[PDB]
Amino acid sequence: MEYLIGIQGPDYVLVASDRVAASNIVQMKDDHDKMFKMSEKILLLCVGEAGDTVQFAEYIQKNVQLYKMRNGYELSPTAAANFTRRNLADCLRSRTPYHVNLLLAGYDEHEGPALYYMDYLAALAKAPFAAHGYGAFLTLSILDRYYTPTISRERAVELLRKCLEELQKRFILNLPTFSVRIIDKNGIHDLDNISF
Amino acid sequence: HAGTCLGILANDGVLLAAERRNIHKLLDEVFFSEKIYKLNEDMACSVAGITSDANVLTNELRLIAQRYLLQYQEPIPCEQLVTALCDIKQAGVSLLYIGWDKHYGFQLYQSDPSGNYGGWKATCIGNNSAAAVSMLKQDYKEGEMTLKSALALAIKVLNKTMDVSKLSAEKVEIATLTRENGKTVIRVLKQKEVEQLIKKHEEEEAK
Amino acid sequence: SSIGTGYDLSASTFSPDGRVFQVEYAMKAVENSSTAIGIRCKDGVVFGVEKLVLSKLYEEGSNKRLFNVDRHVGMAVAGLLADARSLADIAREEASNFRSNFGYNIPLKHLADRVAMYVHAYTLYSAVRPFGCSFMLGSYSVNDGAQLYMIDPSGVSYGYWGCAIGKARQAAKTEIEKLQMKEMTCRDIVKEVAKIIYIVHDEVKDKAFELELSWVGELTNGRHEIVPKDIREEAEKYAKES
Amino acid sequence: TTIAGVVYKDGIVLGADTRATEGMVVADKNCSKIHFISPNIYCCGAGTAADTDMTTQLISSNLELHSLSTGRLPRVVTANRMLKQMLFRYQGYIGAALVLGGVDVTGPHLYSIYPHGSTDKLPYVTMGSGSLAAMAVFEDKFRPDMEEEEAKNLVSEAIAAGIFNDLGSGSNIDLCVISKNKLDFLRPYTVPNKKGTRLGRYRCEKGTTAVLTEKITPLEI
Amino acid sequence: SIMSYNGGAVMAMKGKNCVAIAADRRFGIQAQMVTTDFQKIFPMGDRLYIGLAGLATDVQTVAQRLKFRLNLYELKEGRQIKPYTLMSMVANLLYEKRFGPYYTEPVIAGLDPKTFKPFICSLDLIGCPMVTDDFVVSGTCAEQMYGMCESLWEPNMDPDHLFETISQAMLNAVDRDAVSGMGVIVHIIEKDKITTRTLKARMD
Amino acid sequence: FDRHITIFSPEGRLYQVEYAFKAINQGGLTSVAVRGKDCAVIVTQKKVPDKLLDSSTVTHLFKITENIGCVMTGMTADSRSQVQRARYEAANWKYKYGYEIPVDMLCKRIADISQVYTQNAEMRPLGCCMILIGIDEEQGPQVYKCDPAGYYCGFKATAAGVKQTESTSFLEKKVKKKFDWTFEQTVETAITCLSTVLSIDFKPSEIEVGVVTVENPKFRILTEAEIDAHLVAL
Amino acid sequence: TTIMAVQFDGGVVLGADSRTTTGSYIANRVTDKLTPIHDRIFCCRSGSAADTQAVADAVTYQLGFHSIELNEPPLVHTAASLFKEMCYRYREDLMAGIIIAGWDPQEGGQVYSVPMGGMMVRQSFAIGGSGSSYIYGYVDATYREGMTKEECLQFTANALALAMERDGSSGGVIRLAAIAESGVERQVLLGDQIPKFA
Amino acid sequence: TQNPMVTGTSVLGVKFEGGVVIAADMLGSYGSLARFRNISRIMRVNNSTMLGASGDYADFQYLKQVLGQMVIDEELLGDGHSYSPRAIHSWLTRAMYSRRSKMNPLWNTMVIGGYADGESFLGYVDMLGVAYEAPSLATGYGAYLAQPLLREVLEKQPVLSQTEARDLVERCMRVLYYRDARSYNRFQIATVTEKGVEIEGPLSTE
Amino acid sequence: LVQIEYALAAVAGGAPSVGIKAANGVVLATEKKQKSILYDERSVHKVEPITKHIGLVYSGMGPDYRVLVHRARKLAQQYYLVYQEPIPTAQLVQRVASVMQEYTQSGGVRPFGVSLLICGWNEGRPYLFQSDPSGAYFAWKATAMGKNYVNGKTFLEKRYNEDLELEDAIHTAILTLKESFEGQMTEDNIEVGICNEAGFRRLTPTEVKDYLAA
Repeated sequence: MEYLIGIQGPDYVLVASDRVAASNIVQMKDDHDKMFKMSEKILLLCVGEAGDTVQFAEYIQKNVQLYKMRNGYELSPTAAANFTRRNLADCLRSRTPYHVNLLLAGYDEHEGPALYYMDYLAALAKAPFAAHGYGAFLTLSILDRYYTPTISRERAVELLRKCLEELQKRFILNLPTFSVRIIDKNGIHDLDNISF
Repeated sequence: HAGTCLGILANDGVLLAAERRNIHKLLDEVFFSEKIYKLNEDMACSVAGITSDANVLTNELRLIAQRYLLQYQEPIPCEQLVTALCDIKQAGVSLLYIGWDKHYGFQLYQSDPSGNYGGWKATCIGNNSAAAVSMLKQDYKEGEMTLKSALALAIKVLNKTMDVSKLSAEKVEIATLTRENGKTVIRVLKQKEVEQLIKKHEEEEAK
Repeated sequence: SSIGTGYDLSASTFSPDGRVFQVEYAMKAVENSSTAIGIRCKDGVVFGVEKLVLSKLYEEGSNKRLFNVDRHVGMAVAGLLADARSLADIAREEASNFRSNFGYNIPLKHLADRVAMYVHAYTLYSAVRPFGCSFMLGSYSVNDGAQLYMIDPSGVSYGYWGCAIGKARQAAKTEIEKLQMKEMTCRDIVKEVAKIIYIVHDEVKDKAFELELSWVGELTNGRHEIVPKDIREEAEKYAKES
Repeated sequence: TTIAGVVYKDGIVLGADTRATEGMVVADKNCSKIHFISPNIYCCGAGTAADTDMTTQLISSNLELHSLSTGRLPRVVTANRMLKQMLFRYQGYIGAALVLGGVDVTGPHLYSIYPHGSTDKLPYVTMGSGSLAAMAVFEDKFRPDMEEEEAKNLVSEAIAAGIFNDLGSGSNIDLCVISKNKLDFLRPYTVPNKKGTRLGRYRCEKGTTAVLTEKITPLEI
Repeated sequence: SIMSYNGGAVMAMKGKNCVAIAADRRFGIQAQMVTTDFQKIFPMGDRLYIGLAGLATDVQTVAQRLKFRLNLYELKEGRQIKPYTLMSMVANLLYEKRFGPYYTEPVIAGLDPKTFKPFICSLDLIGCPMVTDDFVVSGTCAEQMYGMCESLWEPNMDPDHLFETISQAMLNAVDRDAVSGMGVIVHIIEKDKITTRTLKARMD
Repeated sequence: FDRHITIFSPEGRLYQVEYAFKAINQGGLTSVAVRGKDCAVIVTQKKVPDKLLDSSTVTHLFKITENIGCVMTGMTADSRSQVQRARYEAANWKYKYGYEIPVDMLCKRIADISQVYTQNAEMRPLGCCMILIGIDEEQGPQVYKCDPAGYYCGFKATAAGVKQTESTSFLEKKVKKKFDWTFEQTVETAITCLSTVLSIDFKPSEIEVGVVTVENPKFRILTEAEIDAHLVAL
Repeated sequence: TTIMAVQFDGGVVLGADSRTTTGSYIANRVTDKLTPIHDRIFCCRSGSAADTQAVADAVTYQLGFHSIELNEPPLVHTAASLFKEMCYRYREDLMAGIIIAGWDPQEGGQVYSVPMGGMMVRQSFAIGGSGSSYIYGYVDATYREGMTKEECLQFTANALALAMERDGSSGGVIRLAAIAESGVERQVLLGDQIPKFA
Repeated sequence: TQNPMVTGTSVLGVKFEGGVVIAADMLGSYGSLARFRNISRIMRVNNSTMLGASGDYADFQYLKQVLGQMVIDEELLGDGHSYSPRAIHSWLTRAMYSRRSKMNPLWNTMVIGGYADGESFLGYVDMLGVAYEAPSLATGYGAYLAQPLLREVLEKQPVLSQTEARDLVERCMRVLYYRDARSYNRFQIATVTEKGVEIEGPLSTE
Repeated sequence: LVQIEYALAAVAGGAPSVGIKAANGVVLATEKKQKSILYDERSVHKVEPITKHIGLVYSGMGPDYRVLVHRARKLAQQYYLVYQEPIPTAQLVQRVASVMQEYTQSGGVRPFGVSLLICGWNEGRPYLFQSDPSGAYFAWKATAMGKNYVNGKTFLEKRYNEDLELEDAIHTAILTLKESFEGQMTEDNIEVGICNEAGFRRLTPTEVKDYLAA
């Protein structure tokens, strides 16, 4: 399984994801970005089955980019979460559902920063911190231990690295490299890759 | 030309001012939504047409205002609701639209029957519109307008366009749309508050 | 005389005295075509058609004016022949869908109503014209006996003892009334059906013609067949001598 | 569920219990199982609970459209044949088990309607899970052409024989008496089983539950 | 049991001239807490609430389809909805997708806006209405609060006495359920005010 | 262009519907119906225009159900088409509702079909009118009539065709002095009505009579010798 | 179920039991499995109690509309052919075994058996239902050729009573019907009026 | 048919000098029950083609009215063209193959006999559209119990007379009555010649 | 808008119908004359029920009314299947006038030659609307259609006073049909329907004869 994590602070929505994509026993790509940018200030971290991720997240990326073109202003992160939740929910009763586990993360000029969670059944939940994959089972309790709601963005990188070192020590899959990027009020920056 | 609804934009609210027209005496004075049709929690409208084709145009705007809210869980911005009907009318009545959204603040629009809209600071549609469009262009401080100063302008330009000797205090339907404590309030003003603006005009204009 | 108003451009339009002209104009193509007759006897139904030949190049058997619509029913048409071949193909499909649903040969009182309500159905709409063909239908069975119905382009379907359709339908009917056919047998009327054709044929105007004959009756076990080359030649000799 | 019906020479007496179960635990103690169709035709209901409700309501609207258009009181054979031609079309995929009964101009008629669309016109039927317990009373104590109060005592004894013997039945007995003249919809007819009066006193005092936060929103009058 | 995929524990209880609806706060995948602030009680009027348990993605779908159908109702009719009618509006929303259902079992609780009579209801997953005078429950821990509410419900309760009765029934039922809990939220709907209290619970 | 389709006149008239009533008078025939206290009779002219007609195939009386009778007056091809809907709609009532259709609801079914011809411009009205007779279960005998317009009123006695107006004045006059009828001597009222206005009364094999009674509800067309009994006594 | 139809010279004789079960419980014990399709044509229903009612009510509609158009009493072969085309088109979704017996003026008394699968064959006597298997030897032995109307009634009533005694799915009372030119004569045998063979 | 209800059994067939004789027993089995004992499983298609079928007798009664109406439809238009025995066989191959492709087969197995234009035709059609022509055919357990008796005579004597192939069929019917549980005492042989199709009466084995 | 103006000519040629909204009720009175004594007076009905609480009468063409009385009964039961409440009278007229508008809109179909008067009762408050062939609909206190409706609406305006009860509205409705009757109205020549808290019902002809004694 592939790994997602998000840490919301007072003004930043720090997210990370692995850079590995795997077939059966080999792994095929060593630098695979699983993060899709939708606006200047929101992302969408999508994992799940083969194929359904790049078909759903590209569908949500261009329909939210279509909202910016028709209107000039971009969607809020809350409305982009409910737009993502709306499409994933009403297709799971159709003949072609999607098996994508999402982690949406954006900043808003009025409402502030926001991290969103949904499973493959499209149950949207706003969380201060969330994670996906089998590696979520290890790393949520480092986050349940050391997360204050007012954590600085430099103490959130070191909180992120404690979670990723737990995957190096305890998790059975080789997840050596991670893409890390921050979503403060100035947009989507890109922190240096945490690798081991 | 049937209605006489007019919009006025202010710094802290927009207001529609429609007149209740009753042709025959045996028409029932309806106690329902008469002239100012509320579209969702932060936007209202008014039509220049008969109250049967009003119920087609407003209950189509309310489908668009709730297919948006079902899809994004946010209230619709007060230009996309104007635009989506103007796309439907592009494929036969003129409207006004008052509302508030977080993008461009207090808004006022005017949909042509051809399918064209425009943002107005104050305008009129319906009976004797150009008689009162010209009267608004005389006296409207385009930016220095308070709500009550806009509200006194409404019953000023309605006393020179409708009726005889009382400004039809029980037949004029001012609704104001304000911001208060985060939510959005739409106040169809009551008959006691609508009568006193006639009283505060007939005293101030005679003196 | 003429009318310039459009009360005769559609069959979905009544005239201001209550006539549908496009139906009444459709039975002018029937009233101008050559004569087809049919006489019912005590033991069957005989048809006979004055078949005009229009070119010596046409083979004997072209423009078959006697159809078989089921293995017990015949059909003798008048009028616009291209429309008659379409009402032959409807009468065959109606007779075929009856056996596919009810499992026996279709009665002739009921076949000539399914077809007559197909002809009527085109006399109602502005998109289709009425048929330019009256026609007859004759059958024989142990149950129903001998029956002969005619269908007009209006869609009315009556049952006849003797019938005539075509431009000499008036002169043919007064010859059929000379017959007292309720006592005569089926072979004796093939002599008479062929006799009436040679009488009503105006050899001055119409150049030349073949004679088509077909019975249906108890002498061929109730199936509709073309009269053979021997019995048609004798009836063409008894007529041309008369 | 225990629903029943009988014919009493002047009409139809319909009976039903009130226990609605969700699994093997009692959901509603005062359920209503006798449904309206027309002012002279009611219909008890067993089987799937929603497939009984939304079907008899559909028949009660399709037969009001028949009633207003004909301008006369509907017939029970119409309500039979609307039901059996609908349940057959869904091939038993809607579990409607019905004790349709009513009084029309032809007289008293009572039908049992099975979910696959088979119907059966009897002088006495029972359906439901307690149906076998209630035919014990009708095969023993039914005689043709009874009186009104004699038939009500028969149907109430039949539903009570389903209350005290079926686990998915109980808590009250609903009756419905239809005649040519009247209609007695007797909703608390017999209460065989009541809740016992409690001996202890377990009332939550004020201030027991601690609260984290409390937001109070006053509403306009 | 797909309705135990996310847990859920929603309960309504009728009092005198007031109702009370209560639910838990947990959002969980099969046995894994995700959030502790998941909304299961939705405002459907001035004093009329619905509560949804079951599969948590239909907690959010049915609450938005209904708010879609409620806002069209409240503007076309020109009045607030009667609580007996919202019951049938949910009962047509759930039965329309019968063959393949919304995996939720909603309970509604509100006041009749012209009479202020208390009304509570419960619905099956395919839309079977159920009007009780005492209480209705729904959720993974259904039998646990069936037993707490024929022990504590007395008729004709005061609003401060109703609040203790529904909260002491929610707390002791979700503590005997593994997948329901993480805090309880309680709404007391009265004639003149709505008091929303979330209360101290065991966080598993 | 408001005379070639069924749209309104500036005075508010449908001209094709009015022209369709003139199509009923083109048949040259006339039908008379009358209701008794326990019976219902219909009487037509049976014109045999050709000597080669099988007269058993020329009729205007039709069984619609086992106990609902009909008589069609007007365009003969339109008449057989409107029987076929009454044949269908009366047997479709029995399959959907489990009881015999009333004469109330069969005229209202046929007239609602006929209204659609008077509103869609893509089809003409049928130029023929239907008179349905039958015994109700609770109201006794019924004699109703549809028209090309779509009116389905109920009658004590009615008429149709070329002598419609003249036969009405004969039926109005007898329905004012007495109760218009009694039992199956009501047949004598209708045969005099068609013989007074047409002024022939030549033979007893030139009419066609059908009856429904309370004691026998089924529609039975009277034979020639059965109808000679009422005419020898007339 | 045990149904039976026997042809004589002048008409037919019908017969059925009156028991409809749901497995091993008797839901109805006074059922009427002889349904009138037309005035002189019946069917005997056997098999699925919902399929046979929904087929027979459709053929009563299809034959009733066919008969008023033709203005003749319809053929019994025509009635069974409607059952054939109904049972054959939907035999992937029916369990309806029908035997059709009646009278028509063209060929007298006729018995047609349409079993499951919807073939149609004219038999001199037809037997059907789950209890028909118990009396094949009885009805093949004592069937004379040319029995009277009263003799076919006792031959039907003995043969049904023998199968009701052996089949659990059969039982109840015997419903007999005789269809001839004169009309339909229906009698119901209950109690000691039913034959007992010891 | 997705499940056959009233089945037939082995239909023979053998071509001789100037015609084809096929035979079948007069019996429909409702699953090891001799239920209908007077049914004909051999069809006269037209004057030069005959047809017998095993398998479901209800599906065969459907083919008697589809192929039966199709023969009448060619006789109405009177053009002189009838269907050849190869035409019915090639039509019926397309009918049976189209029904397996809808996964709704006709549960039959036909033997198309025929004599036209101075050739005997004998064609097999299965329920899968499997079609061929052979000097001898036998469906069902006749493919095991009688097709060895037909192929042995047709190797030593490749051309039979009419009486040689008639007694050969009746030798094969008697083996089928002895050794096929679904078989029956009464059968019928039908024969096409230059004269036409002649179905014989209820012949009995002895 | 040409056929719509001409359909109103078919309404204004139709028989008079009068509707008056009282304090606690609505009355719908109309003209049901017969051309001859041969017509059964009680066979067809002009005042006609929709729900238990809604009835409607017409002026104009007879058969076009039955299309609208068959759709208004469907639209009242399509409401009742969904919401399980009797349909508001305001909401019924919005759906009926949408049907009447739907035939003006589509081509090749003439409009209805029918105006409707639609009574009703909801929430303890009476309702009386009028739907035109254009699809327009108006709420009325009292109005009239048919022959001499201009004289009818002026007659109603002099004799209307909103404090009148339902029994006082049946008199002023028959007095409005009295002015343009041209004959002698019996219990059969008119049809009255009243709508109150108990629901809609058309009056039996023996009940009308008590009101004709005034």
